Amino acid sequence: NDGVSETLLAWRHIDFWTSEHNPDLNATLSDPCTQNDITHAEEDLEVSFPNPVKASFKIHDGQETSGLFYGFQLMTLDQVVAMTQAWRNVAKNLNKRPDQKSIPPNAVQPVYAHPAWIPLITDNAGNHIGVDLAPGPNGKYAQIITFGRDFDTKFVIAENWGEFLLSFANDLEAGNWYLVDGELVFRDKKSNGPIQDYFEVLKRRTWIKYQLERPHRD
Amino acid sequence: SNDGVSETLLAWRHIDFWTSEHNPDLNATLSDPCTQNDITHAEEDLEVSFPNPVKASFKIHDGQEDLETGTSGLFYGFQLMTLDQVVAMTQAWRNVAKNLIPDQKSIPPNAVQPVYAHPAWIPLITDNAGNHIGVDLAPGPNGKYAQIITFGRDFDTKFVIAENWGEFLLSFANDLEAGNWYLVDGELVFRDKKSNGPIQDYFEVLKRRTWIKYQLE
Repeated sequence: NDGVSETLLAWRHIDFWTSEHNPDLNATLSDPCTQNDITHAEEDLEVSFPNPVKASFKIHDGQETSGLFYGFQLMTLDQVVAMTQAWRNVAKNLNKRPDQKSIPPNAVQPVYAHPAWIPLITDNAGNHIGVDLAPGPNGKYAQIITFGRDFDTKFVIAENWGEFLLSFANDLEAGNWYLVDGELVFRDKKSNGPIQDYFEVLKRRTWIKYQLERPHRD
Repeated sequence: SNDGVSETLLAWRHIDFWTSEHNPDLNATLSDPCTQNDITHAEEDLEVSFPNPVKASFKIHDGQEDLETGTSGLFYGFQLMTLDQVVAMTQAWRNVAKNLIPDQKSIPPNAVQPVYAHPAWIPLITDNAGNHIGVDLAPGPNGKYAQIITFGRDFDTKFVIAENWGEFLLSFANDLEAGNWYLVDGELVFRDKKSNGPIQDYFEVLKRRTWIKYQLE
């Protein structure tokens, strides 16, 4: 019940999909990490990666570069370590010295940077999707969040990495894509909709899901 | 390796020896160890992984209790909680957090989440009045995982009082060894010996020490 199953299922689809519809993108999916690579990374960052994340890394060590997630790049373990230390530097500088918010409220710490936010995806422009290993009081450990330069408001986009990868997989399978050989971008197929930034899609989905759930209290 | 396990083992030696010499009645309240099963069961209940030094401490004493008044707590009146009490109280605070009180703050700033209650604040000590010392498994951006904090009903401002449970237990041990106490075998209370200090609430001592340490660190 950690999301490992989803991680594996998701990668099957994503692997098969890219090979069929975008071999060029498939070609960028790296070989697995070894357990040593992971132990080394865990020791460097003084952190324990969630099971589904470890699972994902043992399938592909990121990408080697048009990014897989509708333009956003799956980070290599080395990139994860480098960027995590980058964010850790930011958090220290901030210690000494734009309202930070969270959807759902109190799910994610209301801060610009946290040492326990491990980035796994990048827009190569300062923004990330990653795992939250230090949730707010109404958050969940190893929930998947957006954070970064332009993420003054953070979003919980999935309960775990597995469910994130799967919802991406389901978008591919549902035909919610346009090619621009080309660059992969999101469009909602059922609505006959325009091209949209995938972060905007994830944000709207989080926002909607939050709202449909508010009624329930118990 | 650098988690405070050493310090936990060392501390409990000085604390076991001290109580036996200066307050056998208090020594008598220190429970037998937990088994690994007790701990695994607790970890499974709370869906949480206890830090190493905490596990170590539990495998020396499962808190304190006595049938015979109420329990005179080890930490200058504050009671070391049994694993059962830890599980029960953690679930109690988890209920509070779900149901959710002035501005919540942290010393050092941003070391502790600025909230009244968090599911990952595991209480280990109680004043039996709503307040705790415990482990923070979800620190703020300038905090440290498994740092030791004050929280509870009267702790709108939270304090990081140690880097880990080991260092906490040891600094308590050092207070005992420095003669910073007074018996009222009666009830154990804090006083600073080296200066001829008054009787003080131990929470007030820890708060002042944290505040001072924060300044010119």
